[PDB]
Amino acid sequence: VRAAQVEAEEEGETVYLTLFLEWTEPKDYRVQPHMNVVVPEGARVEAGDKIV
Amino acid sequence: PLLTLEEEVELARKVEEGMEAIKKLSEITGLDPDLIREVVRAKILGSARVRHIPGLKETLDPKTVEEIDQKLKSLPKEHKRYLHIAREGEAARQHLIEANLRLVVSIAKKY
DNA sequence: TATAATGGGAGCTGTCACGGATGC
Repeated sequence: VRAAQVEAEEEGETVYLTLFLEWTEPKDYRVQPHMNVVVPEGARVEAGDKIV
Repeated sequence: PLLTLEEEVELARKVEEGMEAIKKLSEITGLDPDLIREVVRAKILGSARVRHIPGLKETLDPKTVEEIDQKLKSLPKEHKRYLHIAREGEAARQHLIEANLRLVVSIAKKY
């Protein structure tokens, strides 16, 4: 996970960091022999696009 | 060599989808589906074999298959995509046949 | 028309002798 932007606020003897983060979470999908992938390597998808 | 369940299902599937694509390409171009199939088959196998087909209403020589292949290549992307589908289906057909050529022997030895 | 099946089987054994085309 990467910190795109970093806003800070001073308050008393501390800072409070409002971090604009960006990061990728994995999910696995098991393929069966009767199935076929419709997507290449490293290809981006959206909500509702067909993988297999 | 013989087909893995995956390789078999894949070649099968591609065949069915190329048949579908020839149907769709007939819908699009208004040409005869059999003529379409023979043209795709011509270019798949090569010029080594092109010959007159009895059901075809037209004599299938390199001149007219070049003409029809050209009028096929003159398609939009989402239509010419069906030409690529049919080509892949023909090649899957030849590979699946040649794969199962040994079943035939094992079956005819009993005849 | 739909479990799944995936490379075959004989062979035939005792002539003799040439000419003429093909390999170390």
